[PDB]
Amino acid sequence: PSGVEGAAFQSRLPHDRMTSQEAACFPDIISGPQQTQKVFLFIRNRTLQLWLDNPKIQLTFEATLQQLEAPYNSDTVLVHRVHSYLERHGLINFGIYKRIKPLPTKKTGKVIIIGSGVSGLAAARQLQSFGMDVTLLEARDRVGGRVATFRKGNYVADLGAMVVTGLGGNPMAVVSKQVNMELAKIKQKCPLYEANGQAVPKEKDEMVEQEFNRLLEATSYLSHQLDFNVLNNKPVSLGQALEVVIQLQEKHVKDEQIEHWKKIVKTQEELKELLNKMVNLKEKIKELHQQYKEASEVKPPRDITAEFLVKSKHRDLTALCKEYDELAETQGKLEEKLQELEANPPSDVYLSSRDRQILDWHFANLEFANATPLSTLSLKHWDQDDDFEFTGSHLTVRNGYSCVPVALAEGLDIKLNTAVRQVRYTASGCEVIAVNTRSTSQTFIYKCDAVLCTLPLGVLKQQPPAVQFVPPLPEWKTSAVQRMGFGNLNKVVLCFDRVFWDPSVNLFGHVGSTTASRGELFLFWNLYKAPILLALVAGEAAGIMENISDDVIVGRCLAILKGIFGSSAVPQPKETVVSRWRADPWARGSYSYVAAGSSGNDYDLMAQPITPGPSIPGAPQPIPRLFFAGEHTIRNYPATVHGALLSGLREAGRIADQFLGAMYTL
Amino acid sequence: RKPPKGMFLSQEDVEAVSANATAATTVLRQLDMELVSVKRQIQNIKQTNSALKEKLDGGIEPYRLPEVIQKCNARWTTEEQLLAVQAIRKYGRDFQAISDVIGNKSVVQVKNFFVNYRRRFNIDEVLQEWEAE
Amino acid sequence: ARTMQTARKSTGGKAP
Ligand SMILES: Cc1cc2nc3c(=O)[nH]c(=O)nc-3n(C[C@H](O)[C@H](O)[C@H](O)COP(=O)(O)OP(=O)(O)OC[C@H]3O[C@@H](n4cnc5c(N)ncnc54)[C@H](O)[C@@H]3O)c2cc1C
Repeated sequence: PSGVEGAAFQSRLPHDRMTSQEAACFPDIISGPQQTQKVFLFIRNRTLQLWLDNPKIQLTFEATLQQLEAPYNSDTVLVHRVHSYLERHGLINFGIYKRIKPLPTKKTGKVIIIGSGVSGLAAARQLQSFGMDVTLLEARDRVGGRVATFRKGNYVADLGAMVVTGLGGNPMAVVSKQVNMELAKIKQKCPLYEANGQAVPKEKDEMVEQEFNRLLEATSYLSHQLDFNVLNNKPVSLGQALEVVIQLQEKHVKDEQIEHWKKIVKTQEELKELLNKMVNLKEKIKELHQQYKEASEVKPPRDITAEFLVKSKHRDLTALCKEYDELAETQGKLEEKLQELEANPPSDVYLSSRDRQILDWHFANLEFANATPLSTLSLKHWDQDDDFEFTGSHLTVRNGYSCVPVALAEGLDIKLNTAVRQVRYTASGCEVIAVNTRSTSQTFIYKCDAVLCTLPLGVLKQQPPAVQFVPPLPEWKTSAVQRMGFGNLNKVVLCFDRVFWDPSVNLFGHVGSTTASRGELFLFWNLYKAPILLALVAGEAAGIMENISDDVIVGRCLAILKGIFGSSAVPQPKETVVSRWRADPWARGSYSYVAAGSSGNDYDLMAQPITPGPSIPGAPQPIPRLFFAGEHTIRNYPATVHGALLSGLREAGRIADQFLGAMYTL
Repeated sequence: RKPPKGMFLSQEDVEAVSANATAATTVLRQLDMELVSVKRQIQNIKQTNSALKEKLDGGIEPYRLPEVIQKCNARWTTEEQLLAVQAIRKYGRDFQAISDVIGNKSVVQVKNFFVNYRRRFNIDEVLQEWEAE
Repeated sequence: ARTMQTARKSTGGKAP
């Protein structure tokens, strides 16, 4: 899209309508006359445009109103409310801009941010930008969280986030104009290679893929038209519903085979009953011929009855010879109706062992995408966020993604090697208790008006807790934590001295032998400028290979690559790295998924702040104190970096509205 | 509204495979048995029919008789009149078969005999004696 | 979720 309407689209906003968030700050306008809405919407889209066209420098209200024209520049408070809503909620002046009016000299309010993943960093930058004292507590000795980036010599390779999923409407677009990121498009072509080491032939490839996507439509139709969402009091997972669909596709291969052969029997038995009428005229004729012959043995002259006997047996015998001739016709039809049906046999199988194993690779792809076995995914809801997909090519960050968290960390009080242990929030403030990860003994105490928690969902899930909430989190929050899924996927990075692969396909599949291994080393990535190949361990495999050495793992890697490229075209890798995200105690997993039994609404539960009870009984209701951000908190963009970043911006605007007040609602 | 084309997801079909654990593999092994039991039934009647098919070796062929071609004459020789009364006693009102027995007379010329010689050749009592039968 | 998919992006069940 283009113009001011493109700025609304690149801010994930409808250009022609007011969002629920805007109705909240501008209820005057949304209940007001359509013309003011159109005015409002224009200042909205125009200011977004202004910011978007130059995201490297702060967009002051002065600069905004300066470039507004009548009729719109005629109301300066509307333009001030709009610009301040936009700025408060991270739609403008987010990220890494040159601040025009340098930072307020003295700060207001103190925020503790747990974790410096991208969500934490995104809030900290906004909160500080808003004049608050923000400091971040980070258990690792680095920022980024699950944006991990291997670097050695000229080798770079992301073991966490790795792909910008398209720039259309993507906040990572703005960040990339603000930050050197080598964004390289990722080319669609992905050839699959069976366990033998040899291409799936275009023929199969395109049948299996299409049958896969038809199976997905089916599960969707099962869920949404047939309401097939509980079975034996448990919620149907996607993996289950795919089985029920395949089995009904196998029941139907047989159902149709059974009716086709039941058509051969219906005709092999009309032919039976007819070859019986015909065996019974060839003998009613065998004897009328005897009789006619004997009647002809009488030599003339014959009395008239003996003449009639010859004549009558003759008329009789040709009548039956018409009959037996009229049946060898009808015998000639049914005899051909049969290798009509015998020559058009219905489908023999639904899918062969070779088909299923390719259909497995598409399931390993859904298991990668959700970082979990399909048996855990919600059937109804696993893809509940598809409407929000960005447009455009996916991209890779050729200089390593870590380059982004690092850039975002610039300018910020970050305490590395500080492991939060207890979060204590009360009606009057919060204290966060943390230890130093090197010598646990060193104990730290941070007091603050509010804590922004960006702990990974897998951390929040630990039994027994890595982090104690005092007072404990209310049930509604802990249930959302226990309902929601936190998946797992891992990465094997292979560093060679030579490019032994197709240097112009970015990615290629490997088809696994068993269903049980469908995830193991199923996809390879050629993304980087040095000879680096990157392999994925998805599905149930991910959980398994964590208990297997690097060597056994890089072994199975080189095996695949040998089998696929030539035992001898595949050198030894000069460096190898295997991720283990479920074992990483600051992740405890990779990213979240809509578990069977969960919905996208659990994501919203996760983002609701906590309000502590009153200290003094009978005292007015507090202020909320415990805020949550992070990938697992953003329903419309889960499991991603951009979703994490967006959730940081969300909380920063929500905290600041709380503790700095929202002057832009009147 | 409808499934993808070719997927067979009736309402009824789904519970039949979900009603218990192996209700899937049960109903599909039911069908595998129904397939063999109809397959050998085919081969059974393919073999039965192959035996009847052999019994008809030769067709009629040794038992056919060549065509009497004679122009359908107008006048009734005493012989043909008597050929007729026997054909009527035998065939009742099959003016056709009567016409092939008496060879030289059209299926009409038959009809016209019935009424012309009605008195003389007692065709009522031939026709009623024909129905006893 | 499905939005994560780069290689061989699935399509069934997705609104076209
Ligand atoms: C293998 C893998 C590949 C991925 N690929 C992609 C991709 O291609 N594209 C994409 O868009 N997304 C991708 N993601 C997802 C993306 O990395 C995450 O969604 C996002 O980075 C998470 O950010 P966050 O700020 O919510 O949490 P995190 O980045 O995990 O940040 C949480 C922080 O909390 C810290 N912490 C944990 N426990 C404590 C504690 N007790 N005290 C203090 N600090 C603590 C952690 O060290 C961490 O720094 C991938 C994820 C994985 C695992």
